[PDB]
Amino acid sequence: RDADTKIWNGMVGELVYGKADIAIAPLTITLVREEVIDFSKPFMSLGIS
Amino acid sequence: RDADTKIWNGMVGELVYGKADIAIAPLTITLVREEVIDFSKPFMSLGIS
Amino acid sequence: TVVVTTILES
Ligand SMILES: NS(=O)(=O)c1cc2c(cc1Cl)N[C@H]([C@H]1C[C@H]3C=C[C@@H]1C3)NS2(=O)=O
Repeated sequence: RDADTKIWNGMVGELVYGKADIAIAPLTITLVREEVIDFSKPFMSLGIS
Repeated sequence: RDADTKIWNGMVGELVYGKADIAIAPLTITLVREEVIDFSKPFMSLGIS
Repeated sequence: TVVVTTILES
């Protein structure tokens, strides 16, 4: 989320604003992303390291 | 899901049949369960050990 | 009032 313009940048923004039909990508399932778009079940598991 | 009678039995069978509103339980996410009921994102990561 | 079905597994 951009600083006070409330615009998603990057791949998430391409999903929200209609640019992309799907994002098969290393995109983390996060709450703020979950509110705007749809995630399937996690294909891979990871941690901040 | 029963092979002979094609009915779901268990906690999932209780959810399909309307007796129970939700299942906050240790229930594994699988394909056949996902077809008949809807799961959240998984809360626990487990594997064969 | 919501029915939370569950199983007894430790
Ligand atoms: N070992 S891993 O991180 O490559 C990995 C991680 C995961 C896999 C499969 C692999 Cl190979 N599948 C699971 C999936 C099975 C069901 C439970 C969660 C999704 C749907 N997601 S996961 O738990 O995120």
